[PDB]
Amino acid sequence: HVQLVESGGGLVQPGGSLRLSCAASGRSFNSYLMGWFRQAPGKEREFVAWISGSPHDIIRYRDSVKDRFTISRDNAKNTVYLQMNSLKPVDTAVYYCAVGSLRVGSFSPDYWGQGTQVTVSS
Amino acid sequence: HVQLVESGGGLVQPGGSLRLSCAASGRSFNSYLMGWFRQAPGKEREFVAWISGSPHDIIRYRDSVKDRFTISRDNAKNTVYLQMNSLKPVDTAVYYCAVGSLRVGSFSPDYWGQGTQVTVSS
Amino acid sequence: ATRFASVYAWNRKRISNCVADYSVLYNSASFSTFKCYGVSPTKLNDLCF
Amino acid sequence: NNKSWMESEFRVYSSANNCTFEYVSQPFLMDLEGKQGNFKNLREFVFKN
Repeated sequence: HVQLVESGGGLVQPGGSLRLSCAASGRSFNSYLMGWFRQAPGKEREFVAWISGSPHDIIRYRDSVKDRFTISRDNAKNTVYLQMNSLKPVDTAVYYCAVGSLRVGSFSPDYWGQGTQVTVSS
Repeated sequence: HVQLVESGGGLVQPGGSLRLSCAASGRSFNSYLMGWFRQAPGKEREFVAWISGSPHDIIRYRDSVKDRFTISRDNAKNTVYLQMNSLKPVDTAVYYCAVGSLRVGSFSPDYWGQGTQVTVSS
Repeated sequence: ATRFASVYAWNRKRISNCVADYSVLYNSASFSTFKCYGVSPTKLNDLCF
Repeated sequence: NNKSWMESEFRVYSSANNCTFEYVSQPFLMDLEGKQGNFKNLREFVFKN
């Protein structure tokens, strides 16, 4: 079986940085894409960012968060990293770590974790 | 010294869900009833729900929180888990966890924690 | 290919169970365009897909 | 139809879809002969997954 475990949640100020990391175990994910999704309470879970485990790592971000919530990963440890930078109150949400495969050139999540609450408030 | 510690609070916009947890330590709670109470700012504290740790789980809820709030407990960890579903702004309040006895068939709190804030707003 | 389909009807061929080697044509510079977007034109081949 | 014994009714599967790969590997031949007498060949196979 495959499990995803999050860590690093909490609350950060607007403009203060943070980092959320989710480790993936069970199998290998070198043919997968390590990614994150966020769900602002009361809304629909929105994409955040995903990164591939390849020699030419491909990275996608979410419009509202592009270039702010940097994403990276590890192939040996099979973990996904999300470095959140210079946040605003609008960034409050529950962040989930997604493990998926590249189907038709679109990140297709296959396995999901339990999530973690990352809040931004003044 | 019996101590209760809460966790799982935060901000959740209407329509979301949350999981509040409280851990009890100090003595065995097999013959204790474990429940939750909430108190909104500017309003008196109100009973939310309680559940029994006996092999037959006796469970109760307040009239307003029927079919929307769920309460459960684990005697192995002496922990109580409370599920918020279909939260509305009226649910904004500080939630506390209570350990009590069954006196005259009524849940009588004996030990209280510190409480956690659960805010419901966009 | 002796025949090429139109752009609206692009012909697709699936490649599986083989070894992909194209350095013979890459170094000849016989193509007017060799655009590799977000990937090295040669190092992409040094991996199992 | 053409001549001699032949196989003409391939009734194994109605349709093949979502193909992943195919081989045309060389013989287990064998042929379409219908001789009689004792069973003159013994073939043993072990399939593991």
